[PDB]
Amino acid sequence: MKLKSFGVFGNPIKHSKSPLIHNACFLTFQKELRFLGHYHPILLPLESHIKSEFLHLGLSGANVTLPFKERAFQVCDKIKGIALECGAVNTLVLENDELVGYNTDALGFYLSLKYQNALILGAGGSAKALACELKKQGLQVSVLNRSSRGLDFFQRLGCDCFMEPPKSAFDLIINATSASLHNELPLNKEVLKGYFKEGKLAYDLAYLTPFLSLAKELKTPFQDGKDMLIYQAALSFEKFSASQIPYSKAFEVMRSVF
Repeated sequence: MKLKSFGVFGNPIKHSKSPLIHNACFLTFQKELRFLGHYHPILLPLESHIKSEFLHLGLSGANVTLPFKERAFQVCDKIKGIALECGAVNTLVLENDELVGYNTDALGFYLSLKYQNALILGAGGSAKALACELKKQGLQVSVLNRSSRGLDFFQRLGCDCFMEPPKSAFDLIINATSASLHNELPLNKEVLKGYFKEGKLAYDLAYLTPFLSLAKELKTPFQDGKDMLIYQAALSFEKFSASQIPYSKAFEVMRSVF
């Protein structure tokens, strides 16, 4: 076969299930694609440059995870699709010798949902894409962080932005911080209890975190990041396939292997 290389840039990255599910698709769809893709995790030093590394490795495409999604948006040659409004890129493809950035987190999150308003905790690339998608669907969106980081982005979307937890009921409480990665809660336990009591769904992007365990304890409906991982990956695979394998087909393979 002709070979094409792919990977996922993150720091940390060893916990990522992206290689498992992407390689399963590359194997399954090799006849249709007429190439064999192979996908590897790439622990990127914080000081490195996504574009330079993508070119250096000779990748045909890649995903980008924490803490690099906003940087990836900055260093792409071209941004396409909903990524234009996300200020973050999680999917890279070499198209006509240009590094092109997409964002599949926004739609992957949407598709993962079985709500009138939402509280998003966090200010990184995942939070930005989720806020963009939820504002687009007509929910009221509040965002809660510890500093004024990312504030301009969310305010331009029309989000209500907070550093002190708002005394308001939210249908969706979404943990898009890095707290779960580190085995800690993203907020004071009693504050979260307040939200969970009045919430319809506690959603954590990690794929049992302290956030989800607390929701469980309180009998609040909860959802981890598994379905989102599969949909965003499937949507990325569509892009890696030059839009020849539809995300629905990739989803099936990925969900089963995961």
